[PDB]
Amino acid sequence: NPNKPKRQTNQLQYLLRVVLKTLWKHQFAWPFQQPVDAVKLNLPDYYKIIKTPMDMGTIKKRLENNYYWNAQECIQDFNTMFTNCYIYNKPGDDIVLMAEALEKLFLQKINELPT
Amino acid sequence: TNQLQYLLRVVLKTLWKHQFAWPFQQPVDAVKLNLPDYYKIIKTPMDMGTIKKRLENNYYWNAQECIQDFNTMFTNCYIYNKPGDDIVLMAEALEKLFLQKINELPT
Amino acid sequence: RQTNQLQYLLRVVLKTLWKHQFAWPFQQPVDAVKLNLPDYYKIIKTPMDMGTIKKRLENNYYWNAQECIQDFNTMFTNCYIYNKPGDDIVLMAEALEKLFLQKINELPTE
Ligand SMILES: Cc1cc(F)cc(C)c1Oc1ccc(C(C)(C)O)cc1-c1cn(C)c(=O)cc1NCC(=O)NC1CC1
Ligand SMILES: Cc1cc(F)cc(C)c1Oc1ccc(C(C)(C)O)cc1-c1cn(C)c(=O)cc1NCC(=O)NC1CC1
Ligand SMILES: Cc1cc(F)cc(C)c1Oc1ccc(C(C)(C)O)cc1-c1cn(C)c(=O)cc1NCC(=O)NC1CC1
Repeated sequence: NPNKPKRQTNQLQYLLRVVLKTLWKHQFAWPFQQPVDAVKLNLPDYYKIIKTPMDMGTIKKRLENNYYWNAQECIQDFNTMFTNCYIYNKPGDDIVLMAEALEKLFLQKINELPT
Repeated sequence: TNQLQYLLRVVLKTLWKHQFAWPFQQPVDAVKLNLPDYYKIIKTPMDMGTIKKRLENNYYWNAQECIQDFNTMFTNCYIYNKPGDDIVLMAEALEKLFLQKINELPT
Repeated sequence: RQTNQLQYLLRVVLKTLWKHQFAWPFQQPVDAVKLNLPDYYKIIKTPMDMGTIKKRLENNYYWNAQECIQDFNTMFTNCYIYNKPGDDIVLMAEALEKLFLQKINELPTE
Protein backbone atom coordinates (compact mmCIF):
# COMPACT_ATOMS: atom_id res chain seq x y z
CA ASN A 1 0.00 0.00 0.00
CA PRO A 2 1.89 3.14 -1.28
CA ASN A 3 -0.77 5.30 0.45
CA LYS A 4 1.08 6.10 3.72
CA PRO A 5 -1.07 7.32 6.71
CA LYS A 6 -2.09 11.04 6.97
CA ARG A 7 0.25 12.75 9.50
CA GLN A 8 -0.62 12.45 13.30
CA THR A 9 -0.68 16.10 14.59
CA ASN A 10 -1.70 16.93 18.21
CA GLN A 11 -4.94 18.88 18.62
CA LEU A 12 -3.99 21.23 21.44
CA GLN A 13 -0.69 22.10 19.66
CA TYR A 14 -2.75 22.99 16.63
CA LEU A 15 -4.97 25.13 18.82
CA LEU A 16 -1.99 27.18 19.99
CA ARG A 17 0.12 27.35 16.87
CA VAL A 18 -2.68 27.74 14.34
CA VAL A 19 -6.08 28.68 15.76
CA LEU A 20 -5.08 31.12 18.49
CA LYS A 21 -2.18 32.59 16.58
CA THR A 22 -4.63 33.54 13.76
CA LEU A 23 -7.29 35.03 16.00
CA TRP A 24 -4.59 37.00 17.89
CA LYS A 25 -3.15 38.73 14.78
CA HIS A 26 -6.61 39.77 13.51
CA GLN A 27 -7.43 43.55 13.74
CA PHE A 28 -10.50 42.98 15.98
CA ALA A 29 -8.54 40.96 18.61
CA TRP A 30 -7.51 43.63 21.07
CA PRO A 31 -10.66 43.77 23.15
CA PHE A 32 -10.30 40.03 23.83
CA GLN A 33 -6.57 39.70 24.53
CA GLN A 34 -6.93 40.48 28.27
CA PRO A 35 -9.92 40.24 30.56
CA VAL A 36 -12.72 42.76 30.51
CA ASP A 37 -11.63 45.43 33.01
CA ALA A 38 -14.91 46.44 34.72
CA VAL A 39 -13.26 48.99 37.01
CA LYS A 40 -11.60 51.03 34.27
CA LEU A 41 -14.75 50.98 32.16
CA ASN A 42 -17.48 51.95 34.54
CA LEU A 43 -19.47 48.68 34.82
CA PRO A 44 -19.53 47.28 38.41
CA ASP A 45 -22.33 44.95 37.24
CA TYR A 46 -20.17 42.95 34.70
CA TYR A 47 -19.03 40.34 37.23
CA LYS A 48 -22.58 39.68 38.49
CA ILE A 49 -24.04 39.24 34.94
CA ILE A 50 -21.11 37.05 33.68
CA LYS A 51 -20.84 33.82 35.65
CA THR A 52 -17.39 32.70 34.37
CA PRO A 53 -15.33 35.29 32.36
CA MET A 54 -12.92 34.44 29.58
CA ASP A 55 -10.44 35.84 27.05
CA MET A 56 -7.71 34.86 24.60
CA GLY A 57 -5.19 36.11 27.17
CA THR A 58 -6.25 33.40 29.58
CA ILE A 59 -6.61 30.78 26.84
CA LYS A 60 -3.06 31.46 25.78
CA LYS A 61 -1.74 31.10 29.37
CA ARG A 62 -3.61 27.82 29.57
CA LEU A 63 -2.21 26.36 26.40
CA GLU A 64 1.26 27.42 27.46
CA ASN A 65 1.06 26.07 31.03
CA ASN A 66 -0.48 22.60 30.64
CA TYR A 67 -3.91 23.51 31.95
CA TYR A 68 -6.20 21.88 29.42
CA TRP A 69 -7.20 18.23 29.79
CA ASN A 70 -8.21 17.99 26.08
CA ALA A 71 -8.91 20.09 23.06
CA GLN A 72 -12.66 19.99 23.87
CA GLU A 73 -12.05 22.02 27.08
CA CYS A 74 -10.08 24.71 25.18
CA ILE A 75 -12.84 25.09 22.62
CA GLN A 76 -15.42 25.47 25.47
CA ASP A 77 -13.44 28.45 26.70
CA PHE A 78 -13.52 30.01 23.26
CA ASN A 79 -17.36 29.59 22.96
CA THR A 80 -17.72 30.95 26.48
CA MET A 81 -15.64 34.02 25.53
CA PHE A 82 -18.04 34.77 22.64
CA THR A 83 -21.28 33.93 24.41
CA ASN A 84 -20.13 36.16 27.40
CA CYS A 85 -19.76 39.02 24.90
CA TYR A 86 -23.18 38.44 23.23
CA ILE A 87 -25.01 38.27 26.60
CA TYR A 88 -23.61 41.32 28.31
CA ASN A 89 -23.76 43.56 25.21
CA LYS A 90 -26.80 44.73 23.25
CA PRO A 91 -26.91 43.10 19.73
CA GLY A 92 -25.64 45.34 16.92
CA ASP A 93 -23.08 46.98 19.28
CA ASP A 94 -19.49 47.23 17.95
CA ILE A 95 -17.99 44.79 20.41
CA VAL A 96 -20.68 42.28 19.22
CA LEU A 97 -19.86 42.59 15.49
CA MET A 98 -16.13 42.14 16.28
CA ALA A 99 -16.94 39.00 18.28
CA GLU A 100 -19.18 37.72 15.46
CA ALA A 101 -16.25 38.19 13.02
CA LEU A 102 -13.77 36.35 15.28
CA GLU A 103 -16.32 33.61 15.75
CA LYS A 104 -16.94 33.20 12.00
CA LEU A 105 -13.15 32.77 11.62
CA PHE A 106 -12.84 30.54 14.66
CA LEU A 107 -15.36 28.11 13.19
CA GLN A 108 -13.45 28.04 9.86
CA LYS A 109 -10.19 27.22 11.64
CA ILE A 110 -11.82 24.62 13.91
CA ASN A 111 -13.24 22.73 10.89
CA GLU A 112 -9.75 21.99 9.55
CA LEU A 113 -8.61 20.64 13.05
CA PRO A 114 -6.71 17.31 12.93
CA THR A 115 -7.57 13.82 14.20
CA THR B 1 -5.42 10.82 32.69
CA ASN B 2 -1.65 11.68 32.37
CA GLN B 3 -0.39 11.74 35.94
CA LEU B 4 1.35 15.12 35.73
CA GLN B 5 -1.99 16.71 34.58
CA TYR B 6 -3.63 15.10 37.65
CA LEU B 7 -0.93 16.60 39.91
CA LEU B 8 -1.49 20.11 38.47
CA ARG B 9 -5.28 20.19 38.15
CA VAL B 10 -6.24 18.12 41.18
CA VAL B 11 -3.44 17.62 43.72
CA LEU B 12 -1.91 21.06 43.61
CA LYS B 13 -5.20 22.90 43.08
CA THR B 14 -6.54 21.26 46.26
CA LEU B 15 -3.42 21.99 48.32
CA TRP B 16 -2.97 25.47 46.97
CA LYS B 17 -6.54 26.37 48.01
CA HIS B 18 -6.19 25.02 51.58
CA GLN B 19 -6.17 27.16 54.78
CA PHE B 20 -2.57 26.36 55.48
CA ALA B 21 -1.00 26.78 52.10
CA TRP B 22 0.32 30.34 52.37
CA PRO B 23 3.66 29.63 54.16
CA PHE B 24 4.33 27.06 51.42
CA GLN B 25 3.39 29.07 48.29
CA GLN B 26 6.83 30.57 47.91
CA PRO B 27 10.38 29.89 49.00
CA VAL B 28 11.32 30.30 52.60
CA ASP B 29 12.84 33.75 52.51
CA ALA B 30 15.67 33.31 54.99
CA VAL B 31 16.72 36.99 54.77
CA LYS B 32 13.29 38.53 55.56
CA LEU B 33 12.60 35.97 58.27
CA ASN B 34 16.11 36.50 59.64
CA LEU B 35 17.21 32.83 59.68
CA PRO B 36 20.83 32.76 58.49
CA ASP B 37 21.47 28.95 59.02
CA TYR B 38 18.32 27.81 56.99
CA TYR B 39 20.14 27.40 53.69
CA LYS B 40 22.99 25.47 55.40
CA ILE B 41 20.64 22.94 56.98
CA ILE B 42 18.18 22.66 54.06
CA LYS B 43 20.21 21.52 51.10
CA THR B 44 17.24 21.37 48.64
CA PRO B 45 14.70 24.00 49.40
CA MET B 46 11.17 23.56 48.01
CA ASP B 47 7.68 24.92 47.88
CA MET B 48 4.41 24.74 46.04
CA GLY B 49 5.22 27.94 44.08
CA THR B 50 8.22 26.25 42.55
CA ILE B 51 6.40 22.94 41.99
CA LYS B 52 3.57 24.83 40.28
CA LYS B 53 6.11 26.64 38.05
CA ARG B 54 7.68 23.28 37.19
CA LEU B 55 4.35 21.68 36.26
CA GLU B 56 3.51 24.67 34.09
CA ASN B 57 6.83 24.87 32.33
CA ASN B 58 7.57 21.25 31.47
CA TYR B 59 10.37 20.79 33.95
CA TYR B 60 9.53 17.28 35.26
CA TRP B 61 10.63 14.09 33.47
CA ASN B 62 7.80 12.23 35.22
CA ALA B 63 5.23 12.20 38.00
CA GLN B 64 7.58 10.58 40.56
CA GLU B 65 10.05 13.41 40.24
CA CYS B 66 7.21 15.80 41.11
CA ILE B 67 5.99 13.67 44.05
CA GLN B 68 9.52 13.76 45.53
CA ASP B 69 9.46 17.53 45.41
CA PHE B 70 6.24 17.62 47.45
CA ASN B 71 7.80 15.20 49.98
CA THR B 72 10.94 17.37 50.10
CA MET B 73 8.80 20.39 50.94
CA PHE B 74 7.18 18.62 53.86
CA THR B 75 10.38 17.03 55.22
CA ASN B 76 12.35 20.24 54.83
CA CYS B 77 9.80 21.76 57.19
CA TYR B 78 9.99 18.84 59.65
CA ILE B 79 13.81 19.17 59.65
CA TYR B 80 14.20 22.91 60.17
CA ASN B 81 11.40 23.58 62.68
CA LYS B 82 10.71 21.91 66.02
CA PRO B 83 7.73 19.49 66.42
CA GLY B 84 4.71 20.97 68.04
CA ASP B 85 5.42 24.25 66.09
CA ASP B 86 2.49 25.84 64.24
CA ILE B 87 4.39 25.65 60.94
CA VAL B 88 4.89 21.93 61.47
CA LEU B 89 1.23 21.18 62.30
CA MET B 90 0.23 22.93 59.12
CA ALA B 91 2.67 20.96 56.99
CA GLU B 92 1.32 17.83 58.69
CA ALA B 93 -2.25 18.65 57.58
CA LEU B 94 -1.16 19.35 54.02
CA GLU B 95 0.79 16.06 54.02
CA LYS B 96 -2.34 14.17 55.17
CA LEU B 97 -4.35 15.71 52.32
CA PHE B 98 -1.58 15.33 49.77
CA LEU B 99 -1.60 11.61 50.52
CA GLN B 100 -5.37 11.13 50.15
CA LYS B 101 -5.20 12.87 46.76
CA ILE B 102 -2.17 10.74 45.66
CA ASN B 103 -4.25 7.54 46.30
CA GLU B 104 -6.55 8.41 43.32
CA LEU B 105 -3.58 8.81 40.97
CA PRO B 106 -4.61 7.28 37.57
CA THR B 107 -2.06 4.93 35.84
CA ARG C 1 2.68 16.89 22.93
CA GLN C 2 5.85 16.95 25.29
CA THR C 3 7.87 13.97 23.94
CA ASN C 4 10.84 12.70 26.06
CA GLN C 5 12.96 14.37 23.32
CA LEU C 6 11.78 17.91 24.09
CA GLN C 7 12.23 16.98 27.74
CA TYR C 8 15.92 16.16 26.97
CA LEU C 9 16.42 19.50 25.14
CA LEU C 10 15.07 21.41 28.14
CA ARG C 11 16.79 19.40 30.95
CA VAL C 12 20.07 18.39 29.38
CA VAL C 13 20.85 20.34 26.20
CA LEU C 14 19.68 23.88 27.10
CA LYS C 15 20.68 23.58 30.75
CA THR C 16 24.23 22.62 29.73
CA LEU C 17 24.62 25.45 27.28
CA TRP C 18 23.02 28.04 29.57
CA LYS C 19 25.65 27.33 32.29
CA HIS C 20 28.64 27.55 30.04
CA GLN C 21 30.91 30.57 30.41
CA PHE C 22 30.19 31.80 26.90
CA ALA C 23 26.38 31.68 27.13
CA TRP C 24 25.60 35.21 28.23
CA PRO C 25 25.60 36.91 24.76
CA PHE C 26 23.08 34.28 23.56
CA GLN C 27 20.74 34.39 26.64
CA GLN C 28 18.58 37.18 25.25
CA PRO C 29 18.12 39.01 21.97
CA VAL C 30 20.92 41.08 20.58
CA ASP C 31 19.82 44.55 21.69
CA ALA C 32 20.89 46.39 18.55
CA VAL C 33 19.59 49.72 19.89
CA LYS C 34 22.13 49.59 22.71
CA LEU C 35 25.04 48.48 20.56
CA ASN C 36 24.34 51.10 17.76
CA LEU C 37 23.84 48.38 15.14
CA PRO C 38 21.20 49.82 12.81
CA ASP C 39 21.99 47.18 10.08
CA TYR C 40 21.48 44.11 12.44
CA TYR C 41 17.72 43.52 12.37
CA LYS C 42 17.94 44.20 8.54
CA ILE C 43 20.68 41.59 7.87
CA ILE C 44 19.25 39.01 10.33
CA LYS C 45 15.72 38.33 9.26
CA THR C 46 15.10 35.64 11.89
CA PRO C 47 16.69 36.45 15.20
CA MET C 48 17.31 33.78 17.83
CA ASP C 49 18.64 33.29 21.32
CA MET C 50 18.45 30.76 24.11
CA GLY C 51 16.14 33.12 25.99
CA THR C 52 13.47 32.64 23.34
CA ILE C 53 14.26 28.92 23.08
CA LYS C 54 13.91 28.53 26.92
CA LYS C 55 10.53 30.37 26.67
CA ARG C 56 9.35 28.15 23.87
CA LEU C 57 10.15 24.91 25.62
CA GLU C 58 8.49 26.13 28.83
CA ASN C 59 5.37 27.20 26.95
CA ASN C 60 4.72 24.19 24.65
CA TYR C 61 5.42 26.18 21.44
CA TYR C 62 7.20 23.50 19.50
CA TRP C 63 5.58 21.07 17.11
CA ASN C 64 8.37 18.65 18.07
CA ALA C 65 12.01 18.37 19.12
CA GLN C 66 13.25 18.97 15.59
CA GLU C 67 11.73 22.46 15.36
CA CYS C 68 13.72 23.34 18.51
CA ILE C 69 16.90 22.01 17.00
CA GLN C 70 16.22 24.31 13.99
CA ASP C 71 16.18 27.29 16.40
CA PHE C 72 19.54 26.38 17.89
CA ASN C 73 21.00 26.14 14.34
CA THR C 74 19.60 29.55 13.42
CA MET C 75 21.02 31.07 16.56
CA PHE C 76 24.53 29.92 15.63
CA THR C 77 24.27 30.78 11.95
CA ASN C 78 22.80 34.18 12.72
CA CYS C 79 25.92 34.83 14.67
CA TYR C 80 28.14 33.62 11.83
CA ILE C 81 26.17 35.68 9.25
CA TYR C 82 26.38 39.05 11.09
CA ASN C 83 29.87 38.92 12.67
CA LYS C 84 33.34 38.87 11.02
CA PRO C 85 34.96 35.39 11.40
CA GLY C 86 37.66 35.27 14.04
CA ASP C 87 35.87 37.89 16.24
CA ASP C 88 35.66 36.98 19.93
CA ILE C 89 31.93 36.51 19.49
CA VAL C 90 32.09 34.00 16.64
CA LEU C 91 34.64 31.81 18.51
CA MET C 92 32.18 31.79 21.43
CA ALA C 93 29.31 30.53 19.25
CA GLU C 94 31.60 27.90 17.74
CA ALA C 95 32.46 26.68 21.25
CA LEU C 96 28.79 26.42 22.20
CA GLU C 97 27.87 24.81 18.86
CA LYS C 98 30.54 22.13 19.27
CA LEU C 99 29.03 21.42 22.68
CA PHE C 100 25.49 21.42 21.31
CA LEU C 101 26.44 18.82 18.70
CA GLN C 102 27.91 16.56 21.44
CA LYS C 103 24.76 16.68 23.53
CA ILE C 104 22.37 16.24 20.59
CA ASN C 105 24.11 12.95 19.60
CA GLU C 106 22.85 11.23 22.79
CA LEU C 107 19.25 12.31 22.02
CA PRO C 108 16.83 9.31 22.76
CA THR C 109 14.27 8.09 20.11
CA GLU C 110 10.42 8.45 20.41
C1 LIG D 1 -15.89 50.28 25.62
C2 LIG D 1 -15.59 50.01 24.26
C3 LIG D 1 -15.68 51.05 23.32
C4 LIG D 1 -15.37 50.77 21.99
F1 LIG D 1 -15.43 51.64 21.18
C5 LIG D 1 -14.96 49.49 21.57
C6 LIG D 1 -14.85 48.46 22.48
C7 LIG D 1 -14.47 47.20 22.07
C8 LIG D 1 -15.17 48.73 23.80
O1 LIG D 1 -15.09 47.70 24.66
C9 LIG D 1 -13.95 47.55 25.39
C10 LIG D 1 -12.86 48.47 25.39
C11 LIG D 1 -11.74 48.23 26.18
C12 LIG D 1 -11.71 47.06 26.96
C13 LIG D 1 -10.59 46.78 27.79
C14 LIG D 1 -9.28 46.73 27.00
C15 LIG D 1 -10.47 47.92 28.82
O2 LIG D 1 -10.80 45.51 28.50
C16 LIG D 1 -12.82 46.16 26.95
C17 LIG D 1 -13.97 46.37 26.16
C18 LIG D 1 -15.03 45.40 26.18
C19 LIG D 1 -14.62 44.09 25.90
N1 LIG D 1 -15.52 42.99 25.91
C20 LIG D 1 -15.06 41.60 25.62
C21 LIG D 1 -16.82 43.15 26.16
O3 LIG D 1 -17.58 42.16 26.15
C22 LIG D 1 -17.29 44.44 26.44
C23 LIG D 1 -16.43 45.57 26.45
N2 LIG D 1 -16.92 46.80 26.74
C24 LIG D 1 -18.36 47.24 26.58
C25 LIG D 1 -18.57 48.57 27.34
O4 LIG D 1 -17.81 48.93 28.25
N3 LIG D 1 -19.65 49.30 26.92
C26 LIG D 1 -20.08 50.61 27.47
C27 LIG D 1 -20.63 51.59 26.48
C28 LIG D 1 -21.53 50.88 27.40
C1 LIG E 1 7.39 32.91 61.04
C2 LIG E 1 6.12 32.37 61.25
C3 LIG E 1 5.34 32.87 62.30
C4 LIG E 1 4.05 32.33 62.51
F1 LIG E 1 3.25 32.84 63.60
C5 LIG E 1 3.53 31.30 61.67
C6 LIG E 1 4.32 30.84 60.60
C7 LIG E 1 3.85 29.85 59.75
C8 LIG E 1 5.61 31.38 60.40
O1 LIG E 1 6.38 30.89 59.37
C9 LIG E 1 6.58 31.60 58.23
C10 LIG E 1 5.97 32.85 57.95
C11 LIG E 1 6.18 33.53 56.73
C12 LIG E 1 7.06 33.01 55.76
C13 LIG E 1 7.24 33.68 54.49
C14 LIG E 1 5.82 33.70 53.90
C15 LIG E 1 7.80 35.09 54.56
O2 LIG E 1 8.16 33.01 53.55
C16 LIG E 1 7.64 31.75 56.06
C17 LIG E 1 7.46 31.03 57.28
C18 LIG E 1 8.10 29.77 57.38
C19 LIG E 1 7.62 28.81 56.46
N1 LIG E 1 8.11 27.51 56.38
C20 LIG E 1 7.57 26.58 55.40
C21 LIG E 1 9.09 27.11 57.19
O3 LIG E 1 9.54 25.95 57.13
C22 LIG E 1 9.59 28.03 58.11
C23 LIG E 1 9.13 29.35 58.22
N2 LIG E 1 9.63 30.19 59.14
C24 LIG E 1 9.56 29.86 60.59
C25 LIG E 1 10.57 30.65 61.40
O4 LIG E 1 10.98 31.80 61.12
N3 LIG E 1 10.87 30.01 62.54
C26 LIG E 1 11.74 30.67 63.51
C27 LIG E 1 11.19 31.93 64.08
C28 LIG E 1 11.21 30.66 64.86
C1 LIG F 1 29.83 43.83 21.61
C2 LIG F 1 30.53 42.82 22.24
C3 LIG F 1 31.78 43.07 22.79
C4 LIG F 1 32.48 42.06 23.44
F1 LIG F 1 33.95 42.39 24.07
C5 LIG F 1 31.92 40.77 23.53
C6 LIG F 1 30.68 40.51 22.98
C7 LIG F 1 30.11 39.25 23.09
C8 LIG F 1 30.00 41.54 22.35
O1 LIG F 1 28.78 41.30 21.79
C9 LIG F 1 27.62 41.60 22.44
C10 LIG F 1 27.57 42.26 23.66
C11 LIG F 1 26.37 42.50 24.30
C12 LIG F 1 25.16 42.14 23.72
C13 LIG F 1 23.96 42.43 24.43
C14 LIG F 1 24.01 41.61 25.75
C15 LIG F 1 23.83 43.93 24.72
O2 LIG F 1 22.74 42.11 23.70
C16 LIG F 1 25.20 41.49 22.48
C17 LIG F 1 26.42 41.22 21.80
C18 LIG F 1 26.34 40.50 20.58
C19 LIG F 1 25.77 39.22 20.66
N1 LIG F 1 25.62 38.38 19.56
C20 LIG F 1 25.00 37.07 19.73
C21 LIG F 1 26.04 38.77 18.36
O3 LIG F 1 25.95 38.06 17.35
C22 LIG F 1 26.60 40.01 18.22
C23 LIG F 1 26.78 40.90 19.30
N2 LIG F 1 27.40 42.08 19.13
C24 LIG F 1 28.11 42.41 17.86
C25 LIG F 1 28.67 43.73 17.98
O4 LIG F 1 28.04 44.57 18.61
N3 LIG F 1 29.77 43.99 17.35
C26 LIG F 1 30.28 45.37 17.42
C27 LIG F 1 31.53 45.71 16.78
C28 LIG F 1 30.27 45.81 16.00
